[PDB]
Amino acid sequence: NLYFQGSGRRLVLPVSARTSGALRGQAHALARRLEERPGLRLDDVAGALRADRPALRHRLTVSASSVPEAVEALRAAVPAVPPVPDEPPKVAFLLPGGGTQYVGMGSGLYRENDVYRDTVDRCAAVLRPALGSDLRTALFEEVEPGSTAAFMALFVTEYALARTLMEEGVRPDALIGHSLGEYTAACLAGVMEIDEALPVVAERIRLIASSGGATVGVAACADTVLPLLGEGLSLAAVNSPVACTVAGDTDAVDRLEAELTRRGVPFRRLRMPAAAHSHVLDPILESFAGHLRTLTLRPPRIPYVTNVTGDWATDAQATDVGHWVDHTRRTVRFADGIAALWERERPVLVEIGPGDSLTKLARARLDGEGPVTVTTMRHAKAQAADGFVLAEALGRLWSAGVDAALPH
Ligand SMILES: *C(=O)[C@@H](Cc1ccccc1)C(=O)O
Repeated sequence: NLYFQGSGRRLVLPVSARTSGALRGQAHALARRLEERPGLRLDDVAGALRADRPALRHRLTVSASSVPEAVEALRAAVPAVPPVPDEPPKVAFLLPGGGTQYVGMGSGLYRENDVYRDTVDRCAAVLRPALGSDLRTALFEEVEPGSTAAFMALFVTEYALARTLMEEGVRPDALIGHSLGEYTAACLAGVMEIDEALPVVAERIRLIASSGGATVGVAACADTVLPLLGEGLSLAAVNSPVACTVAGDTDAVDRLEAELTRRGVPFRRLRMPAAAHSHVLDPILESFAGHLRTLTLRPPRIPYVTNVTGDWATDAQATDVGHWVDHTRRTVRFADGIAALWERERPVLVEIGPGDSLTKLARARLDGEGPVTVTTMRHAKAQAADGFVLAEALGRLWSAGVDAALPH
């Protein structure tokens, strides 16, 4: 059953106080009021909490589908974000690359949220010629791991999730993508049109996937890893002080893993037998440029940092075919890019996509500047409903000072 059900009963209850402090206090008060009043409907308490109390500096929220569920959450409630700053905070979207896609992702939002449903539906129809199948099959029923559809499923999930949040009035002041997430960022930023981008991203993935090679993620500083490379190897990404990835010919990768083992450096072979962001891709760069030439590229209407330089993208870069070729061939400078994003805006960091991979990289790179981070979709494995994870994200965004995030 993926028939539309609409919104369910799940609501977000906001609580604000003036002290760290009184916040805990009122959250218990509200719980005591709720169990001691069987007249009260979640319905009305949610409304009253918005209209009949000011939005103060110290905030928390709970999510609930019924009053006993809310009572228990309000008991356990502990403030999770710092008090709202005096100016409303900036919001950044972090768009993951491949590696956390799974069959079933967002199926709860597809059944509950009509913007999410329409965006997926629209992307599936656009993509049917390039893909050769209905994307919703890969999204919700079955997919070949590492296939073109599996990667397009992640792209559309990211885009549908971003549009859903913006429909709530959470619009990003800045964007950063990792690898494939940079295309999602470009579409959200106005650099590309999602309709033209869908088939081009699809053919991009085929051209990369069929170039062979291998990719190893290494849990170490890039400075530690650099001396061990290596003919036949490229530094594929620099992600955080304890994360980088190396790609190249399979034999060169095998050797690197042997020398990494001998020095006690932890690593993991990535599933995908591809070698994105490495010399292995040279034979297909010009053909891929041919596909890039069919896009209408425009300067970004929302600023974003590119992985190419680890800095804000210039209008000349965003609109240059050769820069996008570089984005595919060159190191993903995410750790730098996340520092550039932080220095300017100091924004709330909202991961748009399944899991928390960029959130962990941000925490490692931005230690100990204290970023507030928000996560938006569960790991494959997690037992929470998609609608709950999203209601929590929005409550948390409101608690941090993004007032428009609170629904209704
Ligand atoms: C990064 O996200 C990377 C993902 C990918 C796609 C196809 C084959 C290997 C790796 C990318 O899109 O450049």
